[PDB]
Amino acid sequence: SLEPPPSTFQPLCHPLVEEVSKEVDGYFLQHWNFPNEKARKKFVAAGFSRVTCLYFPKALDDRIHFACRLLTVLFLIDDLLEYMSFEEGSAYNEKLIPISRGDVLPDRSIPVEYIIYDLWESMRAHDREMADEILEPVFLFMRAQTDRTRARPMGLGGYLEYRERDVGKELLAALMRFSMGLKLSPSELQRVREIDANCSKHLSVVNDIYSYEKELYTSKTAHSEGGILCTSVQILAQEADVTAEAAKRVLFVMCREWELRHQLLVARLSAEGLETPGLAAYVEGLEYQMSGNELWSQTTLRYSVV
Amino acid sequence: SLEPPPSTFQPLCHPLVEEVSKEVDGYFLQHWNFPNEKARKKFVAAGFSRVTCLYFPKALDDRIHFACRLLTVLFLIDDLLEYMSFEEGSAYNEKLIPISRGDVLPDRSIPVEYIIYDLWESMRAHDREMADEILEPVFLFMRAQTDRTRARPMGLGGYLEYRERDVGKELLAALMRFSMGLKLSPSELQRVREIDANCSKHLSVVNDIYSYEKELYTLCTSVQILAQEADVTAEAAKRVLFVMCREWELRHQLLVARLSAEGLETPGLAAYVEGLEYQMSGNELWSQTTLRYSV
Amino acid sequence: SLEPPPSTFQPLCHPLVEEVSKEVDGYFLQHWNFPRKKFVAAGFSRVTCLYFPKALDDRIHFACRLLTVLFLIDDLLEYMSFEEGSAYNEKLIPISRGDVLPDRSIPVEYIIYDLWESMRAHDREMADEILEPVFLFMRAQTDRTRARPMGLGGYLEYRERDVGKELLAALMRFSMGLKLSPSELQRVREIDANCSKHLSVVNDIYSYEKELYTILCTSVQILAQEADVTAEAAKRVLFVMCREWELRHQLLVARLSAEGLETPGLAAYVEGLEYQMSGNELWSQTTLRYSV
Amino acid sequence: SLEPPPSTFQPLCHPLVEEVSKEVDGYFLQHWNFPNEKARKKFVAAGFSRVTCLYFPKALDDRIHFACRLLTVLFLIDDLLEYMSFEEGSAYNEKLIPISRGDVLPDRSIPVEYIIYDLWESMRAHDREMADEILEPVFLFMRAQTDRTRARPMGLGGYLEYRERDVGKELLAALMRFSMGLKLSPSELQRVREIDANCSKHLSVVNDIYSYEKELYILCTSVQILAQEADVTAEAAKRVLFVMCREWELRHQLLVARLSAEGLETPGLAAYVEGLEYQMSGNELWSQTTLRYSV
Ligand SMILES: [Mg+2]
Ligand SMILES: [Mg+2]
Ligand SMILES: [Mg+2]
Repeated sequence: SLEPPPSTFQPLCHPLVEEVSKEVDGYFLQHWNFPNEKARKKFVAAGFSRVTCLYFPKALDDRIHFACRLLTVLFLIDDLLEYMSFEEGSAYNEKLIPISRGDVLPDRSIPVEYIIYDLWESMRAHDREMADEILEPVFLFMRAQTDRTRARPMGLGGYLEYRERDVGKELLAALMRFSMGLKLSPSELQRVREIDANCSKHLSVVNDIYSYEKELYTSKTAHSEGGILCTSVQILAQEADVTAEAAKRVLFVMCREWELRHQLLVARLSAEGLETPGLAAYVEGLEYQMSGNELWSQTTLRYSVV
Repeated sequence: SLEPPPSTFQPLCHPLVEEVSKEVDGYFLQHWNFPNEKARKKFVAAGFSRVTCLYFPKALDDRIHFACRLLTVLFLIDDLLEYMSFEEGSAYNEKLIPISRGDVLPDRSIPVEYIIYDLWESMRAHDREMADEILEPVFLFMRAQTDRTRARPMGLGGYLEYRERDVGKELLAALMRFSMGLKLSPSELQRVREIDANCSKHLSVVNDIYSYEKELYTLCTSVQILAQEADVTAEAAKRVLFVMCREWELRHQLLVARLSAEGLETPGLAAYVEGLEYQMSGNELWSQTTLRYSV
Repeated sequence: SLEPPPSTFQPLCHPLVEEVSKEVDGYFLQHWNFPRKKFVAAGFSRVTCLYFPKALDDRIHFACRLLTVLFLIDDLLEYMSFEEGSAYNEKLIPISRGDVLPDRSIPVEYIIYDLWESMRAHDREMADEILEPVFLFMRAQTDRTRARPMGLGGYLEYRERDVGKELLAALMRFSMGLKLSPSELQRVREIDANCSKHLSVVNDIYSYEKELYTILCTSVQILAQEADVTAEAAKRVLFVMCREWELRHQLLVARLSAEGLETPGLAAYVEGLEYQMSGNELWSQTTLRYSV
Repeated sequence: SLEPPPSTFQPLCHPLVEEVSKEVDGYFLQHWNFPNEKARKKFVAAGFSRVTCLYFPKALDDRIHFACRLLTVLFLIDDLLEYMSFEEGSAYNEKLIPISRGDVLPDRSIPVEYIIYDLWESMRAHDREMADEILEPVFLFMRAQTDRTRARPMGLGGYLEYRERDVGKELLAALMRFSMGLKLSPSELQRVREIDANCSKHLSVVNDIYSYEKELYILCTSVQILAQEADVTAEAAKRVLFVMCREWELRHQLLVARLSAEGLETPGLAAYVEGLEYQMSGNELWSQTTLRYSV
């Protein structure tokens, strides 16, 4: 009942996905405290490093693991917060922020704390400038996750606006630039803000589409606010008074419109003499994120489960 | 350039459309007060009766003409109120209500008055109970033809909820019941509320999609609202809304099936909901081909 | 504790409240099925008198009766499916119209029947004018509303069309024998929406605490989240907003007169809505109906 | 007259306002290329250093002048960016960024460049770590100065949430911190995020209240939004919004007491939060007296 409408975007996968997914995953299964075997198995099932390689297929060969580690740990935390109140979730996230900047050593007895620490240390050690560029976008993401807006009345327009942060658009962009060693100037970024905003809705909604059942479930099982159902699928379903599945099919078509928009905005940037080689590398990178994201969402067992 | 997405519905026109169209067009040409032979021609090509037959293809052969005459005069009046101030238009349609009720005689020298009077008298003579039943729906609409809107911040959900209560669609719905001789019980009409709301939105959004081009010139339409909430062109919005409409057609069938899967469907209801199906496909063909949205 | 801001509206109470209250409350106690029950402690007849201080002396009992049964029926409904109740009320409508006879062994039925027969026997034409308003309300008390993202503007627009408030409006016209022409009943659309909104928000302000015993959908919660202030702070701001609607009421009135003349009826009606707003406020502040 | 509701807050002006205003105004009168005598009288009568001392009455005595200079050049530039295109404007501010950084040398023949350059060099000389601390907030403000406003459906909650994140207000908070010598850690800052959000909103709405008539000659303001949402006049809306501002004032006091009650109120934060309180009362006095809102 969810045949993806046609797209001109073809995703790519990083050639070293096999290797990277091996180390990363082993690492977490080794240091991350698992509730039980049933959890560590589902962990391996989600395929977090394959998402990373799907998202950043053109990443440099020695930087793709950094990306798989950060997204993995963020996913792991992402779920943890669902059983917490906005207040608890916020405190959990806030203690990790100083640790991410490396201003507070981690309680080595708490995996989430030293994992976060080592990871960011590893990245700064590899490339400080770019590493540091990911810090505030990650912090932006983290604070959106438990933001009070999560409960206030919100239509499609306002939701897409809040989702940009909660989906971590900026974090992914900076992660992509870091991983590809793609440096852009403070004026090259400004030139692509419409492109980034457009891409953020696409990532967000495609994810909302496939993660709806999972969220509907934790909605009825997790914490009252932590697992609050906040998604475009529910919003559009209610606004149009159709089923969630109908909403998915309409939202999917809308995503294609954002894809067209992406192509149009890029041609625009290219039309006016503004498309620099770095930007070309970037905008094409965003496309990979949108297609990679969709492909993973269509397959991962993280979205096909109880 | 706007290509409609696939649909299980298809437009249908009343069998006697040719016959009735001549009958009703003639009558108004004979009685309506067109300012010139130009407007007359324009009127003939507008074919208000052909549109009516497109919307009520299932109307009874001897009732369909009442429907074309009613919409024809309402439409002529609609177009007429355009060139009238709001205070003027209101008193204009307001004088026609007692006349429509038959409580007040018409000045046989003012055509709108005697045409309205005679039309309603003829409707009651055919089916008093059913004619009386569409009095208020017509009046609610006539009074709406002249009131304002008063702008306010409004999103997709708000706009759609507002169109679900569109009195114009309620009129079309009531007039169709009269045309088909469908005497629905309050109990029957209550169980058909979701379907009616669903249908009303589809007719309204399809209008929006095709009227956008026209309306845009110098405000409240699903096309502009969706484009700004999703930050896409109006044209992209039209394509998404079109798919949404196909979703409402699917909801329509699901709802009809659920009503039937229960001991709720009724002979009248079965005919009623199918009638709505044709109003939706009918309205889409009209929106796609009417001059009302041209240029 | 929550000081309502200054108001130029003074509520009044119907002269016969005491006489009407005994009769109607008595009549219901001597006929209604709700077994223990704080009925005579429940305004109902006294609340109706706060809303229609100027109802005709021989029609006030009709209003108290209509609202008492509607509110008791509304109280019942909470014990039945949205369809057991839907059918429940859907049965009463033909009885209400006089078409169907009442099962004389069923309280709600003969009371419904007797009541409407009385109203028609007193003022047939006007009694019929409110048949629909009541039907809208009854049908409206069992239906379900589909959840939707609702901001303050959406919520307020919704309350502008509150069927309960439209019922109070029509019933007031009936109770005061005010016969408005569709022309006049078109000249006050704004005054009515503004009044309905005022009645609704005042109820919201006072019912918030009890209601929180829970989803909600109240201006209090909606404004607190949009402005990110406590519910108590939202009540104050909403209360001022209410004083602004009171002010707008006086403006829409002064305007109407200055316009194509008020009318003796409209002058009466409009003063009536004012009593509903002020009356509704005093009632909201004192009813146990909002007690925790 | 509006008649502002009671407030436990009051406006205060920096003790050295006369001195600093004369000093700063003088500097710009000598260096800034004013088109004509009328532009010079307008500049002195607008008193930007005076406004600045009203916002940061608690600034350290030897730092208030930097704030006056920074806000003065920023607003002179602001008024200028309106007479040039988004591209001319963006290129204009983008050229000043590396210069404000001290990375590009100014062309001494162009006032705005050496004025900007010398200004940031002096700030760094006085407190380089703190001066470096306000670079981004200023650049974020500068870039926002030429940004294109997205017109979309927006209710009260949406508009306020949007104002909670105003870059101009973050600039004010950042500049105040520099002016008060308040070196607050990221952790201390995070503790007052609800206070900053609350404050930013108060500032924006009070501006909204007083700038409305001028805005009324894509109007995005709380006055129009609340007026349409509650269906009242703009004047009534201003009135309700003002009360809402006093509620945000009480909220500010409650958040400050919590901060202390949880043992999280350091000396700097106590100084900071009181600073914000004067930004609210100061902005209010300014909004009621500035010619920028005349007509
Ligand atoms: Mg999640
Ligand atoms: Mg999440
Ligand atoms: Mg999701």
